[PDB]
This record gives sequence, C-alpha cells and structure tokens, in this order.
Amino acid sequence: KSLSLIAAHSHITGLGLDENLQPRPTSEGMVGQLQARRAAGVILKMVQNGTIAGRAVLVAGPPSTGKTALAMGVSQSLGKDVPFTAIAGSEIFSLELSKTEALTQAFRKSIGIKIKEETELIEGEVVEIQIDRSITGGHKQGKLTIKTTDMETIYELGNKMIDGLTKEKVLAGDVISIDKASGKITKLGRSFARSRFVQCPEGELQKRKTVVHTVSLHEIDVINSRTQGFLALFTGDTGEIRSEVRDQINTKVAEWKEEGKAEIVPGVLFIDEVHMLDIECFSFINRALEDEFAPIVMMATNRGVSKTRGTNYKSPHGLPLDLLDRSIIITTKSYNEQEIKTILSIRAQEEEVELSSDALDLLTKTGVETSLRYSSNLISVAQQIAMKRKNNTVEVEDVKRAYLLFLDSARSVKYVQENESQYIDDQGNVQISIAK
Amino acid sequence: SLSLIAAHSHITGLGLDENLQPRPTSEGMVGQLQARRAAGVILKMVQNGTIAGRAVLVAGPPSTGKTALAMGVSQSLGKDVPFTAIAGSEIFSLELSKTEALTQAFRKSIGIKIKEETELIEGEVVEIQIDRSITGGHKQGKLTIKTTDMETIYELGNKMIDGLTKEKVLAGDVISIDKASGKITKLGRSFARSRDYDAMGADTRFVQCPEGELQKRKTVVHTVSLHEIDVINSRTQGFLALFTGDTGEIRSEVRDQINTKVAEWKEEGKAEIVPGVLFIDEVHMLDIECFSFINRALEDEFAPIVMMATNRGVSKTRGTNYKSPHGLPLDLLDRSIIITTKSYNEQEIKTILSIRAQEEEVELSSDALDLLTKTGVETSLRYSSNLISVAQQIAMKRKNNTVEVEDVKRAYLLFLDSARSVKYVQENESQYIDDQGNVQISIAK
Amino acid sequence: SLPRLIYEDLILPNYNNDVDIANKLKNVKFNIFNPSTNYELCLFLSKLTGEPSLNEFFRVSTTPLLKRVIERTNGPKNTDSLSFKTITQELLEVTRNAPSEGVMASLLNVEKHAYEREYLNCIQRGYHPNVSAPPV
Amino acid sequence: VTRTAAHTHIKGLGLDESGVAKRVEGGFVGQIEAREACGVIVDLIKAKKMSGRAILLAGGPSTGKTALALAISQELGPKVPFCPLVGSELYSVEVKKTETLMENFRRAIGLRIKETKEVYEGEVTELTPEDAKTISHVIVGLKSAKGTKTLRLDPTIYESIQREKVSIGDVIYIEANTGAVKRVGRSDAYATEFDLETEEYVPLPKGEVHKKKEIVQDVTLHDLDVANARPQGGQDVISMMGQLLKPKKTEITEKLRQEVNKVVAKYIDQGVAELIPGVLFIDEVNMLDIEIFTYLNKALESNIAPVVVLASNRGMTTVRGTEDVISPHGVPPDLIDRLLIVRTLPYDKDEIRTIIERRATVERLQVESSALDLLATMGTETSLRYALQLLAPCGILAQTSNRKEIVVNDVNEAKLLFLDAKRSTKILETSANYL
Amino acid sequence: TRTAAHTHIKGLGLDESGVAKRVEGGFVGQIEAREACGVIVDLIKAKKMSGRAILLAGGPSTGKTALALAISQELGPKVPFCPLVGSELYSVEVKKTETLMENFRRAIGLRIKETKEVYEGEVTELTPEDAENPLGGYGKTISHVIVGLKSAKGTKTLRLDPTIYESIQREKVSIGDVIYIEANTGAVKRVGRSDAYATEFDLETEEYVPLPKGEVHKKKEIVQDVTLHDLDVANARPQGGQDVISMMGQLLKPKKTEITEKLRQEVNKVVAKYIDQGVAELIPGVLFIDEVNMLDIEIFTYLNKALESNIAPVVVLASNRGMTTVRGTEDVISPHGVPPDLIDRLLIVRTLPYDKDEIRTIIERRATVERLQVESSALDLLATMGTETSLRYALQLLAPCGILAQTSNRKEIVVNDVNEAKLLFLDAKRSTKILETSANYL
Ligand SMILES: Nc1ncnc2c1ncn2[C@@H]1O[C@H](COP(=O)(O)OP(=O)(O)O)[C@@H](O)[C@H]1O
Ligand SMILES: Nc1ncnc2c1ncn2[C@@H]1O[C@H](COP(=O)(O)OP(=O)(O)O)[C@@H](O)[C@H]1O
Ligand SMILES: Nc1ncnc2c1ncn2[C@@H]1O[C@H](COP(=O)(O)OP(=O)(O)O)[C@@H](O)[C@H]1O
Ligand SMILES: Nc1ncnc2c1ncn2[C@@H]1O[C@H](COP(=O)(O)OP(=O)(O)O)[C@@H](O)[C@H]1O
Repeated sequence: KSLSLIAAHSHITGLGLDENLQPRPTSEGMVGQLQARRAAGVILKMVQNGTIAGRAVLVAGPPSTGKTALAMGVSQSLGKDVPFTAIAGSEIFSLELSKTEALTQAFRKSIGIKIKEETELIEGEVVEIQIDRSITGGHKQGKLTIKTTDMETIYELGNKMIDGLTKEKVLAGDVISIDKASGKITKLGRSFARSRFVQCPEGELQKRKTVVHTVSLHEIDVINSRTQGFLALFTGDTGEIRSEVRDQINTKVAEWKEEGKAEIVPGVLFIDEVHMLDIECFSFINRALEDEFAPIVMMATNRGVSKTRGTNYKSPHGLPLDLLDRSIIITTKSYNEQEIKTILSIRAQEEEVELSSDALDLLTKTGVETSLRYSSNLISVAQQIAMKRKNNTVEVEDVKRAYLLFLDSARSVKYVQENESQYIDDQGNVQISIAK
Repeated sequence: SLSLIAAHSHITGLGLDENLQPRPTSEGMVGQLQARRAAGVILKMVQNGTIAGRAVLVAGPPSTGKTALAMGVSQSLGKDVPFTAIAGSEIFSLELSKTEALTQAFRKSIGIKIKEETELIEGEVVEIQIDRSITGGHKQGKLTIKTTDMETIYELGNKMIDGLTKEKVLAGDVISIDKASGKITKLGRSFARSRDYDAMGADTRFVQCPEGELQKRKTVVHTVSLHEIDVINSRTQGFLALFTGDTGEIRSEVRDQINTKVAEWKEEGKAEIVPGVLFIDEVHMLDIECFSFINRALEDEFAPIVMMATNRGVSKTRGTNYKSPHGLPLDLLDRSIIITTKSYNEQEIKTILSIRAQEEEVELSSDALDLLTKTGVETSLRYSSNLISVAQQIAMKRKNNTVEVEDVKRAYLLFLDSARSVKYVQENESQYIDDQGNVQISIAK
Repeated sequence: SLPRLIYEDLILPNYNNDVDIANKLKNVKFNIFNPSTNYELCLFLSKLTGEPSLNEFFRVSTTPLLKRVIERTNGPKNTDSLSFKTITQELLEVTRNAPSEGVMASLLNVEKHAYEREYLNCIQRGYHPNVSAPPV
Repeated sequence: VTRTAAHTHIKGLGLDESGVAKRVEGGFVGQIEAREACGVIVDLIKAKKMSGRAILLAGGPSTGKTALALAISQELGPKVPFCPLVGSELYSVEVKKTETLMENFRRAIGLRIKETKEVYEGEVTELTPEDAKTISHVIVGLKSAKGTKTLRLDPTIYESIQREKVSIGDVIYIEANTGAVKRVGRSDAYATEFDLETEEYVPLPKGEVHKKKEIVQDVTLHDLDVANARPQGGQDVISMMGQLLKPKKTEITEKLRQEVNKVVAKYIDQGVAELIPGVLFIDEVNMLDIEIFTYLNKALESNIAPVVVLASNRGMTTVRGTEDVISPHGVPPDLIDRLLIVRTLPYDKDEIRTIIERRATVERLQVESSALDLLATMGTETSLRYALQLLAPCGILAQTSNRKEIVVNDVNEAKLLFLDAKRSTKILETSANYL
Repeated sequence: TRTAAHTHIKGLGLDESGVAKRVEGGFVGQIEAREACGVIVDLIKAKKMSGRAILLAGGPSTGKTALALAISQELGPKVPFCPLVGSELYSVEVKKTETLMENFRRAIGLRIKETKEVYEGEVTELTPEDAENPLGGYGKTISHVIVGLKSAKGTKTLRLDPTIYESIQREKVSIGDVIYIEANTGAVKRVGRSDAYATEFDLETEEYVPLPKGEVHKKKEIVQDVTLHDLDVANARPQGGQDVISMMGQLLKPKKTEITEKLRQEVNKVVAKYIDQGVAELIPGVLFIDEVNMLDIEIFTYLNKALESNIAPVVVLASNRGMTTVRGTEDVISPHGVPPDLIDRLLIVRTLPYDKDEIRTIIERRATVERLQVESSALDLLATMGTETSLRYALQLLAPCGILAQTSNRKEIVVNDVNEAKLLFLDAKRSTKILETSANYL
C-alpha cells in the first residue's frame, strides 16, 4: 500500500535521537540542526505523553533550512494511529465554508477516539456445497462441508444463508470469511489447488478477534449532524456544521471516557506557510488554542518583519504579537559545507545515482555558492546526461553540462537585467523588433 | 410570560390630549413636547389612511428619544395595523438584492382586511356508517358526533367520505367540520379513550372533549399583508417560504397582478386596505443605490409611511466619497420633513430615572436619586439607568431593600463610563495594542 | 469502518439516551403548525392558501422532499381564497392537451419544434464516462 | 489521565457570602475589583429579570479577561446556558452576519422540560392482530427473565413493528410515549434451529419488562427555531445517507420567531416549561464590522435578548469598516454608551510567582524554589505566558535524566532551546535573507 | 381614495395638431418639454422605429418623472410600460446583463385573437353504448358515448368518441355536474356542481357554480395580450411533465437563469410566422429608467450593444446630475453621469425650473386634489414658503396643515396653521444650520 515514487522528504524516516533525546550527527536521514532536532524531540515527548493540550509551537528560519523536513521527521517518528493534519495557509479560503469553520474542521480532524471491540468470524476453506431447491423456490435446504488445515465440519444452512451464498457465488475450492451477525461473506480467493491463490487457514474455524478503531472528532460531528450523511466525509460538502452537535459530541466523548468504553488520543496540526492566513484566522486561533479538545499546533514560516494580511502594519514573522505571546519559537540556522555535502550524498543514495568524488565536490561548491535545492535538482538531470552517453557514474563534465543547460535564480536575474528591453516590464512596454 | 424588562418597556403609547397637546408626563413619556406633537400629527396621518408615500426623519443627538418616540408611535398605533421596524444593516443579504429586500420591507407594511363567517361543528366521533350503492358511484354517510351535552346524526357526501378516509378517524377522535366551506380537521383523541391503547404512538395527541353547544357561529377578521400574497402566489407550497425566508427575488408580473386584483377586491367590497408604518432605525448606513430606490419607491399608491431615524452629523454617505448632513443625500432630504429632538435638563433626567426605577421595581432614596441625577447630568443617561440596576443587586447583597448612596457610590467605583476609560487608556497607552500593532507585554524594561 | 459504540449510543434509542424523546419534543409538541395548539395560524393559512384540510401543513412540514414530490396529488381548492391563477400558469394550462396548428400551442411548442427540425432523435453519442462506481 | 489546557485551575470567583473577594481563592490570585464586579453581574443574571444588559471588560493582554468569563460561566453552573464566541465567527458564506448574530442571540435562552420515559423490552411470544383489509388492534406479548406482560397496540405502531421485520422470538424495544420500535435480534433459545444463520442472537433481559424513568430536557430557543425552519422538510429517525440536495442555512423570518414565542408563552403558563436566560460571551470584539456594531444596538433593545459579555485588548483604534473613527477599545461610541466597562489591571512580581506555582501544582510538577525565582524573573522579563508555557519542557528535560524535580539547569536548557518573541525579533532584525 | 405624490396629471394636455397650452391636464408650465414628449408619443404610436433613446435632464423637483408618467397615461393601458430604477439591475441571482435583457423583452407586447368552440352545461345522461360485436377477452367494448347537456334555455344531446369516456372516468364526472368540452381536443373538465343539487347533504366540500347562461354551443372569439418575456419564461421552463425533475423544481425556489439567444431567436421567428399569417399584432412599448447615474459602464456598454437590435423598444432615461464621474471609472468626466458613447446615441430634452406664480398654481392643484380648502393669504404665504425653501417642502406641508385645522374643529387652513406647521416640521436648510451650529454629535 501507500504508493509513492520519490518525494523531496522521502529520505527522512524520523528524528535521529538517543534515549536521552540527544541528536546523532547522522541518523534516520537527518543531519545537522542539533538544537532544533532536540526541541522537536521534546515536542514529540509532549505529544506522546498527551497530558497537556493546546500548545502552539512556531518553527521560523531562512528558506530551505530544514523546516518541512523537521515536520516530516516528527510525523514519521509519531508512527501510525496518531492523527496528523498537515495543511497549507492558503487552503482555508473556501467558497462554501467560512475561514473559522474550515479552521475548526482542521482542528477537530486531529483528535481521535480509540475504541476496542470484539467480533467473531468463520474463516475457512469450502469443501462441498449442496443445495436442494423446490420448483417455486419456497423452501431451500443446504449442506456446507467446510474446513481449515486443522478441523473439518458440516453445517446445516437456513434460507437466508442460502440466499447469501447464491449471491456472491461460492464454489468448491474457495476460501471465505463469514460474519454470522451481519451476513457479510467475502471471497478471499482460491486455495492451493492446481487441478487469486491464497493459503488455507489454520486453527479453529470460529475465531474471535479484537479490532481497534480510531475515529476523528470531525467524523462523529459529520455523522451526528442529521442534515448530511457520511458521504460528506468523502464528497466534502459538510457545509457549516452547527455548534450544538459539537457540544453534544464534546459531552458524549467525556461520558464515554469516564465509563472506560473509549480513549482519547491527541494529534498534531501542522500549518505550513502560516503567514498567508488572515487576521481573523489568528483571532480565531487565539481562542481556539485554549480548549480541552485542542491538539498541538505546529506552524512553519520563513517571512521576516512583513505585512500582516488584512491589516496595514508590519509584524515579526507576519504574525501579530498576541499570537506570538501564545507560542514558543524554534529557530533554524543555515548549513555549512560539510552538512550540504552530506545532504547531497544522502540524496544521491536515495535516487540510485552513482557519483564520483570530484563531481560531489563540484556539487558542494555550487551548492554553497547558489542554493541547496539547485544542487539537489541538478543531481538527477546529470544522471540522464550520463545515461545518454552510456555510462553509469556521473563525472565532472556531466555536472558541467547540466550547469550550462539549466540556470539558477541569480544568473536569470543577471540576464534579465542585461536584456530587459526584450521582456515585459511592470508598465507593459516591450520591444519585439530586432532592428532599430 | 416571554417578555422581560426591556430597554424601554415603560412607554405605553403617546401621552397626548384630544387636541394633540402633549401632557408633561403621561403614558411613560417625559418632556419633548414638539416632537410628541409632530408624532401625534404623523399618527393622525396614518390613522386617516387617505395619504400615501410620505417621509419623515427623526434627527437628534444620541440618547435623546428617537426610538422612544418610535416605540410610542407603535404602541399608540393599536393592533391589526402593520408596523415594520427594521435596522439599517438588515437589507444587505447574500441571496437577496438590496432593491428586493427594500421592496419586501415596503410591502410588509401595508395589509388588507378580510371578514369571514365560521359555522363550527366540533365534537367527538361516536360511529361512522358508510353506505355504498350497487353501482358504487355515489356513497352516503351516517355520522354520529357528540359533545358533553347533545349529540345528533349528520348526512355526509362522497367528498366527506374521501376526506375522512384520509387522516382517518377511529370512532373516538375529536374533529371539527365547517358547513359553509367544508373544512375538515382532526384535533386529536379524547381523554375518555386515553387508557385504551396502552401506548400512544408518534402521530397522536390528546385533547379534552368539547362541551357546551355543538353548533357554533363566529365571525373572524384576517389581516394579510401584500408580501404574504406575493410569497404565496410565487410557488406551489409557499408558506414554507413565508416561514423560512427563501423567497428569492420574486418577479414583477405577479406583483402587478396582485396590485390589480387587490384593486378589484377593494372595488367589489370583499376586502379593505389598511396602511401602516415602516420604521428604519439608524438609516445613515444605507448605500446610495438604496436611497435612489427609496426616493423612487415613495411615489406609489401602495406605499406606507416611512419613519427614518438617524443621529449622524455632517458625515460621509456610503457608496460615495463626499459628506452630507445626516448621512443622507440632498435628493432624499428634499422629499422629507424633519422632526428634531432636543437634549434634556436636570428635571427631565430626574423624572426619566424615577420612571425607569419604578418600572424595574427598584426603590430609591431621595439622596440616591439626586446623586444619580447629577451623574446623568455629567455622564449620559443610560449610564445612570444601568447604575440603578447594578446598585439594586449591591443593595440586596447587604440584606437591605432600598438603594442608598453607599450602594450608588460602590456601583460608580466598580463600573466605569466612557470618559474615565478613555483617560485610563491614554495614561497607560503602552500596555494596549495601538493601530500599528505595538504592545509592551512585559512589566520590566 | 464504524464502531458499534457510536451507532448504539448516538443513533438508535435505548434506555440511557433521549433521541426519541427529543425528536417528539422538537417535531410534534413544539411544532407551530399543530392544530391542537395553533388553530388560529392554521385557519389563517387555510384562508391564505385555500386548502380544505387544516392538517395539511403538519403533513407538509414533516415529510421529506422526494416523498412529497412522489405522492403529490392534484386536489381541489376552494374559490374563496387569495391564491389565484397567475398568467403564466394559465398559459401552461391551455397547452396541456392542445393539438397542433393552434396558435397558443404553436407559440408554446418551441423546444419540440427545435427537436424535430434539427433531426436530434437520430444523432449519435460522442461522450462516455471513464469510471462508474457504486456509493461507498 | 487528566488534560490541562491553559485553564481548569479556575474553579470560580472565590467570593464569600458578602461578595468580597479573597486574595488567593478559587484559583484566582489578585484582581479584587474585577472579580467583585463579575460577582455582581453573576447575581444580576441569577436574578432572572432583565434583558439586554451588557458588560465590556477591557485591559492589556495576558491579564485575565477570558479567565473571568470562564469563572462567570463556572459560577452560574451547567444549567444556565453559556454561548462562547469569537468575533471572527460572525462572517459566514451562507447567510448574512445579522442572521448569525440573531441566531447566537437566541442560542442563549433555554427551557427546562419535565419528561417521562416508559420502556417495554422483551421477547415476542405472541403477535396477534385483529381487524374491525384494515387492522383494528394488535395484542403483543412480551417476556423477560422476571416474567411476562401483554399489551394492546394501535395499528400505527403495528406498521412500524411490521416495518422492522419483527417475528415471534425477537427481543424488541417499545417506547410508550413516542411509539418508537427497535429490534435487537433473535433470542438464544432459537439459536439451534439451524447450524448457520444470519441472525444475531441476544440473551433475555434480566430486569422487568416495564421501566419508568423521570428525565429533564434542556432546549434552547434556537433549537425550536431550527426544528420548524427546515426548508426541505422533516427527516426520518434513522438516516446514514443524507438528502440528495444540500440544505443550506436561510434567513429565518420574524414571523416564525413570533409563533415560536407564542407557543413557548402558552407552554410556560401550564407549568410544563421553565425559562432560563443565559450569557452570550464574545471574545475579541474588535474584529466586528460597523454593520454588526449597528445591528447590536437594535438587538440589545429586544424583549428576550440575553446578557452579553464582550472583551477587548485594544487602545484608541480605528473601527473596522470605517476610515477615520478613532474610538477606545475598537468599539464605536454608540455601543459604548449602552455598555458598562470593567477595567483589568496587570500583575506584579509576587503575583506572577504565585500564578506560576499554582500552574505547576495543577500540572503535577515539582519545582525547586531557586528555579521558581528564576521562572518568576523570566516571567517579569519577557511575559507571563512565556513563563507558563516553559513548565512542560522543563518537566520533560527533568524526566530525561531520571529526576522527578526541576533544577535550574533544566530552566536554562529550556530557555536555550525555545525563544520568546523579543529574541526572535532580535534575530529577525540582524539577519540577511528572511531570517 | 388614496393620493400619493402624483395622479393629479391626466396626460400631457396638448391639443391636436398643435402645441401645449399653459394649464391643462394637471400640468403648469413646461411647454417645450411637453411638446417634445408629445412628438415622442406620436412617434411611439407610429409603431415603426426601434431602439430610440430619450434622455430628459434637469434639476431636482422639475417634473421628469411626471413627464414620463404623463407619457404612460397618454399612450393608454394596452401599450406596455416598464418603469425601472438603475439600482434594480444589480441582482445577486443572475448577471445585470440578463436583467437588462429581461426588462428589454418585458416592454414588447403581442396581441393574439382566437376562436373557441365549446359545449358546456349540466349533464343529463351519460351512457357508453356497447358495440354490436364485442371482442373476446375484453369487457364493455364501447362504440360511442351519449352525453346530454342542459343549460339556461337550451338542452342538447351529443354523440361522442369512445375515447373521451376514459377522461370522464379520470375526471370523476358523475350525474348532475357541470362539464366543459372544447371541440378539437375533447378534454372534458369538471367546472363544478349545479346549485339544484346543493341541499341534499348537510356536509360537503364541492362548490356549486350555477347554470351557465346562453346556449350549450357557442363560438366565442377571445383576445389575449401577452409579452415576449412571458413567452420566453413559458418556453424556457418545462410544461407539466411526469419526470421527477419537473415536479422537484416546481416545489423548489424559482431561481432565475441565463436565457440563451437561441430561445429568443426561435420565439421571434415563430412570432413573425404567426404575424405574417394575420393573427398576431406586435405592440412595442416604453422602457423607462429613472436615475440612470446609478448604472456603471458595463451596463452602459451593453446598452450601446442592445440599442442597435432589431426588436428593442423605446427607452426613456432620466437623470439630474451635472459634470459627474461615471460609476465604475475613476477619471471620466461626463454630463449627467452618462458616457459620451451613449450620449451620442440619444436625444436630450431639457427641463426648466419654475417661478412663483407657477409654484402657487401647482400648490393650488395639489390642494384641490387632496380635498383641502386653503385661504388665499395662506396660499400666498405657502407660495412664499415654496419660493424660499423648496416646491416639494411646500407640497408636503399640506396634510399637517389640514390635520391641525381639523384639530381646531375648522375646515379651512389659515395663517396660524401654516405657522404651526412651519415651527413643527423643519426643512433641509434649517436642519443643516442646526447641524452646523451644534457640537454634540448632532
Ligand atoms: N537536516 C536535514 N536532513 C536532511 N535533509 C535536509 C535537512 N535540512 C534540509 N534538508 C533538505 O533541504 C530541503 C529544504 O528543506 P525544507 O525544510 O523543505 O525547506 P524550507 O525550509 O524552505 O521549508 C529539503 O528537500 C530537505 O530534503
Ligand atoms: N421622553 C422620554 N421619556 C422616557 N424615556 C426616554 C425619553 N427619551 C429617552 N428616553 C429613554 O432613554 C433611553 C435611550 O434613549 P434612546 O431612545 O435610545 O435615544 P436614541 O434613540 O437617540 O439613542 C431609552 O431607554 C428611553 O427609555
Ligand atoms: N488572577 C489570575 N490568577 C490565576 N491565573 C491567571 C490570573 N489572571 C490570568 N491568569 C492566567 O493567565 C492567562 C491569561 O490568559 P487570558 O486571560 O486568556 O489572556 P487575555 O486577558 O489577553 O485574554 C490565562 O491562562 C489564565 O489562566
Ligand atoms: N409641470 C408640473 N405641473 C404640476 N406638478 C408638477 C409639475 N412638475 C412637477 N410637478 C410636481 O412636482 C413633484 C416632484 O416632481 P418630480 O416629477 O419628482 O421631479 P423630478 O422627477 O425631476 O424629481 C411631483 O409630485 C409633481 O406632481
């Protein structure tokens, strides 16, 4: 499951830390940024403890300095079964939902209910089905010889089981699972009989299994609101869910928690590029962070002393000071030559690219000259240029050809400022003619 | 009941004489003699009903009694005359235009009066016998209805049989049948059969067995505004649009056929026309398009009398970039007559505070009333009005029943007015967020 | 996948929840179209619409839209009412069973004339959906 | 186990019988005058006589306005309604803002209803209907482990019984007052009629068949408004799939509000209903537009409007939607004249230290006194909120080195990892490329 | 009797083949504008041109709307007249272009005539006569249906198709009811029950229409007047259909939709086909827009497009602005708020202010319409009042004067009553002087 080709943060499998929350120099695909990784590990221990709620953490720094990488590492080290809602800042300006309603849905998607239940199933291999039918179809009789690798039995079947076996046609040689209470019969496949293919089950026929369900609060909010069904969880037209059913869900969840029938898991809400939110969003967040059913909100931004959207003044990080009072700030730093070389080596091993040493030094030099992402993007173009001339190892001139073909930001600005008469300026004046 | 002590609930009508001369203090209104006389003239204009499309404007400073005068006009208007009181911000909708919202607000304020007669047969069903012919084209019905006093036998038609087969009665339900129109309803089940079925169910209800005379005659009067007819003749089942507001830009053709048919109904003699008043409080924040539509729509015969209230000085008009008196353009101010209110003095403030204290069932001493009068002289009037209500609770916490000067002083010290709040903000400006988003959170430098 | 706890404690009634009690309190006891408590409003609406049954508004306000569409019956209404015949409904009614070469029917039969002129009943189909799926 | 989120150490106002505030009581430290004013407001709300009274409490950020509002809501109790709101929630894309404000106004007036629940539940042992094509009544026999009981039922409930596919031997659930019929499943006595069946098998109920219970229903006025203003129509009891056409919110007319008020006023006089007014709390009132500020003046003059409590932390600020209206707290002078203003004062060093100790107690952490002095100095130097939010990283870093107790070095380490706004601004200013 | 700011004017008041006289038809003064409006009325009655535009301009309280209503009264009630405000085009359901096109199509009328051959009256007998050789496997095969009808002074027995008996059964036609059968379609409809069958049952719902006058069979020629917009909204919406979409949309909110140009073209070609047959007459009318400065430049551009159409009616625009910026533009200075592209496409009629004697005569006519009696010196003082402040202020101060005269138990307005009405009700200038000379947020 979970198909994926290659991502920009696909080499990161978690925060590289020891048992004392100390960062290794290189572990789980993350190098450098020791203090930020330690602080994110402390935040991970906050999430794993779960005894506190509504704490806001801001990750701020220069662009292309391990912010989204840190968020991806926290999400990978959280594991499965714990909600993680990663949204962008421009995703809440909707046309059918208000900004506060979309923010409320994104807040309530990150708190889960854990419910354990038990059900009994008959998973077996069908030896023989015998069906006795009448002329008019009044009374049906049925014998079912079914087995595992451990037992063997014969069952008399009633009329509704005859109807449920005729529908979704079960033949001899099949492996099926039957639910007695609901009457759901699933064909797992065919057994190992050459005369798809699965293994015949072992042990008892009538098994009792415990399944664990994690249901978000937003799902129960959609279900309890009678105006729309559960298909609004998939189609997306929930449409301004009222606060009365939210109050009923908030009371019933605590009622289940006191009786021990369910458990509370908190999650992480990540807001990438938080500076694009409006002032009314920040004013809503300032009061939504103080609820008992509030997750931990991590926000990432790279702006420095910019204009707050919806106002006319300037604020640090694009955020007003009342929101910044309610947050603790993790600050990232720029990378050195050695860490850039290590990151580029990790990305070379990730994309199955074989690199010479001098090509790696050239990539590190042009990475500390221009950008990390530019050298991270040249490394796969140079492999195709290498494969055009039929050799596996990327050499120095293979990097030089890709450097010549594909430009960066500074060279493009230089060439545009040199030949600005051929481009459209702000005033809309261009020159298309060559002569005169 | 479902009415608490409101902001101005002491006003019960306009305190005028038979020669339109205002009393100094009667019917809850104190002072403002010229404004009350002008409001009495406008009230006589409404009660005459021979004129249409006139615009007055109540202009004054804040806390003077413009909406108090409007409440007095509405209370002295009497029942069954439509009075539509809206604010300025109500007409900005997302699924209705401002022109259509103003049209609906205009046509909600003029009604028609229809008289009709009812012959009611209300009783408990005993036995229904259905006789069917051999051909079956015609059926007869023997109905045994009863009251606590007399019972009788009625003959039914086939349409009675069809109408009683639907919403089927089960020989012991309470129904009521009209004779002139044939209206059929099922009120519920009698209390004599309440211990019969051991579980009532979803769609049943219990009513008392009707008593007295089985036959009754009653004349009823209905007042229907033109907006109700506009909504009803626009859909198939339109009363849901009457109660949910999803009418959605009703067309003009149905409006002109309803105007023509109501003129025909007035000419025939079935119904009569009752004009009313449309009150717009805080009229200054309407767009210039709304003002254009208003001074064109004031020229129709089916137009009510529009009372507009405002308190702005020479201020800008919304939708434009220039200033005008009262926030209204001069084209609208040409077609208007202005009633101007005047600020109060010590004695009128004292009398209004005494009336508001009597209305809230709060007993004061003379010294506390004089202190509240001095505070309402210095500060506004509503501050003293709220000070009375909080000083009553401060009095009752002391196991004392009358409000003393200590309680008024404590309520003055606990709660602040506008000027002291402005002074405390301006002295401590570093601790508040200013217009540029700057704030000194920390107490140490 | 949905657990049994939410379904049991939130949808179906049992002894520890008040789903049915709140439903009866909201939809029956406090309904404003109830003739047992709001007879004057029912009489007013019966004069307004001309409906011969006073229990019709309760039936309309407590039924789904599709069900109300399906069993809609063209019942008769009395003449003494305020709901009259709007002109476009009269134009819709005079062409219900009118034949061809009548002036009102021909002025009201634009779309079938466009259908029969443009040879649309022998045209082919150029678009098919790529995926067809049942509900979840 | 227990979750703490910026509150829940606040239990109330901590006043005595005479309304005088204690210094440290109820989780509140200091703030005598605002707590006394809030207690007077709580008594006025408990008096249950006046409508449309308003209160605005103003002060600097991190001073205790929202804590005082929550203390008022805790002092009133859970029976009285309390509607919290932010000023940004009044802007919706389905209806106008005035409709949202009126809906939130009517959400704060509640009704208490005395009701009875009557339940029959057991095994169906006899299902005999009798007519006079139209059935007259059905006799249903029920059996539980304490005995049997026979009932008569009307054809209406019989239609729901047949719709639920109830046969002889199923365990059913019949509510007497509502007529709702629920089928649980077949019984374990009929579990051996076949070796394999699709029916679920439940045991017999242990208690008696007939159960009676007294219940109390709380319903707001907006619930009665929305129960009658359904545009599509009524809905069924059980529906996992929604209606095909989406029902959106609509501008509810005042005629429906008047009829709902007429029905409630009729029901109150019979003693069935009890009326309880409540509190509408609006935090961050400076986010409101001038049109909502104008409509608030009309809405405060109604006969059924609840007590409204506002809060703002601004100074002389331009009202949103206007250009040159400079007014205190971002509130126009028309609404301020209808208000009563309660001031909130900032704290000194010892109250900050006491608040930090109180928050460390409720979070189950043990702090050294020398670390507490450093935390108080940090709180006075930067912010009280920054000192409060640094307690949990100190606890985690103390738990890392196998200690149940906070040392000064943990405070220094947590200060090194996490920054406040001022040091972030200093890094922002002396930087090259976007921090 | 209701009077509202108008209805003292009955047409323009011109004589035939000539000019306006000084006072006639409720008009005082304004001779040249009345003559120009009469020429425009004659051009409209000529029924030839299309898309001609008249802009009449002047100051406030001059009589532009009165002239437009006088044009509407002079044309008569059979010619369509669509009044409009420039603020009405901004709708939140459909674009303003579609609203302008709908108001364009509302102003053109169609007069149609038709002949109906009917048979109506009370049923005397209803016998489905069986056939001579019935077919096997069936029951009651019908050869014809004999229906007898009775009305006032005439009875007649009919001989019908076998098919109509199905419609008789579906429409629940019993004996004694009054039925209605048109010739070519069949389609019996049940109009009610006779009044002679009213009092045999105590309780019934069915109405009792009496016996119809005239013979049972009469051909009646009817004449119907529709508009093109009615035909457009009738052809665009579907008829009574059996599909779920038609019944679902009929119970839902009638949301306005963008009518295509194809439907309009088909409507125009079928209307032209029936006009050429000699059955239908086309009556163009007037579309009147008041305060056209409220339109922005997009609606002005679509007006430029739509005035060059083949079917567009006569449009009359009113405005009172001078050198004003056009709405939607920041730097275009234009007369009357109208851009020069539209200004080049219309004819401008200028209206002039009044003097003291004309103000006195207008006040006299408005007093004699409102059934009031004014003294002569009070009339002169009211004319002086109208000269000093406004004509509309002098006109609106008449009913308070009558009420104050009635309160003193007199039937005549005197000087003291108009002084009391002066002191009680203010005008714009004195209210502005009160606002300027006060500093308490007045
Ligand atoms: N500590 C790290 N370990 C591994 N890769 C890193 C690290 N820091 C940055 N990167 C790489 O640098 C790129 C920029 O990181 P990212 O945080 O997404 O940019 P920004 O800081 O602009 O959000 C990413 O593709 C990531 O793979
Ligand atoms: N003449 C009066 N008699 C009694 N009460 C008055 C009078 N004038 C004003 N008030 C009181 O003053 C309070 C506020 O005045 P208001 O009518 O709101 O003035 P405005 O509408 O100009 O703001 C109201 O509660 C009203 O009861
Ligand atoms: N008197 C007090 N005693 C104890 N804790 C307080 C007191 N005043 C404020 N606090 C705490 O300080 C924090 C201030 O938050 P809040 O009052 O929401 O800020 P604002 O006043 O800006 O709305 C709250 O978490 C509250 O628990
Ligand atoms: N020539 C006239 N004769 C009589 N009354 C007139 C005349 N001109 C204007 N009036 C009156 O003046 C009033 C306002 O004029 P109006 O038509 O509104 O001018 P405008 O439309 O330019 O504002 C109308 O009620 C009308 O009766």
